[PDB]
Amino acid sequence: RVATFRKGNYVADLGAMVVTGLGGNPMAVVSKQVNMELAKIKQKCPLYE
DNA sequence: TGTCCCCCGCGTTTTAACCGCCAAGGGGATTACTCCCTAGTCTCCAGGCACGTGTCAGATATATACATCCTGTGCATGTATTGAACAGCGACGAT
Repeated sequence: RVATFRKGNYVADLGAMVVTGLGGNPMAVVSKQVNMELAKIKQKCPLYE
């Protein structure tokens, strides 16, 4: 259930890509082991009707 | 110590206390007289007190239940502190 759409320069994850933090998460070590570029999420989410 | 008000002092206004003098009868003081009541005396005896006794109302000891008195937990709420998640600005490389 880990799917990633790769075509040319377009990258998009159809199942798994975001995590819920690095504090205590073994994913932090996985990121230190496997080349993972981690980008923070800006929680600003505007709403339009 | 601090406030508010309750008397104190003083001038002006109002009242009746006080004094002086006369007029009158109510009642207290005083006397004379009579008898009813109480002190004094005697004899008579039961009402009242000492003495003895028997016992139950009450003091004492011991066990339990009730009251209460006070301090120590809880609660709840407000506030202070701290962590985290919004927000720079600039230098760099990739496009």
